[PDB]
Amino acid sequence: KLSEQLKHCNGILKELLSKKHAAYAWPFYKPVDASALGVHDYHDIIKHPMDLSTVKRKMENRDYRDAQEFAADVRLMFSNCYKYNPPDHDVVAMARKLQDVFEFRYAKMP
Ligand SMILES: CC[C@@H](C(=O)OC)[C@@H]1N=C(c2ccc(Cl)cc2)c2c(sc(C)c2C)-n2c(C)nnc21
Repeated sequence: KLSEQLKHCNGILKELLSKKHAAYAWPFYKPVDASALGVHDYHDIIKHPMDLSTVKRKMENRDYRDAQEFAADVRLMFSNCYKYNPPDHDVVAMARKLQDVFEFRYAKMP
C-alpha cells in the first residue's frame, strides 16, 4: 500500500490523466515514439525519457520510494519536452499548463 504522501501523489496523477486536462495533457500520455514522429535525434538529446504511462506504471507497482521520486519523474517528463523543443512550440505551452497543475497540487501535499 501507499504512504500518505504517495497517496496524495497518486491523486495528482489521477488529476493529470483526467478528462478536464486532456486537451493539453494528451502528448504526455505515452512514451515519445521518435521513429513514428520522424524525430531521428530525439534520443540523442533526451537521455532519460519519461511520460505519464510510465509514472502510472511505477505508481501502481509501488516502485516509488517517496514523493520526491515521483516529483522528479514528473518534472523530468516536462524537462525533456522543454529541452528538445523551442519555446514557442505548441507542445511546450501544453507542458507548462499541465506542469502548473502538478506544481500547485504538489505544493499542497500534507
Ligand atoms: C518529439 C519532439 C516533438 C516534435 O514532434 O517535434 C515537432 C514532439 N511534439 C509533439 C506535439 C506536437 C504538436 C502538438 Cl499540438 C502536440 C504535441 C508530440 C510529442 S509526444 C506526441 C504524441 C506528440 C504529437 N512531444 C513531447 C511529449 N515532447 N516533444 C514532442
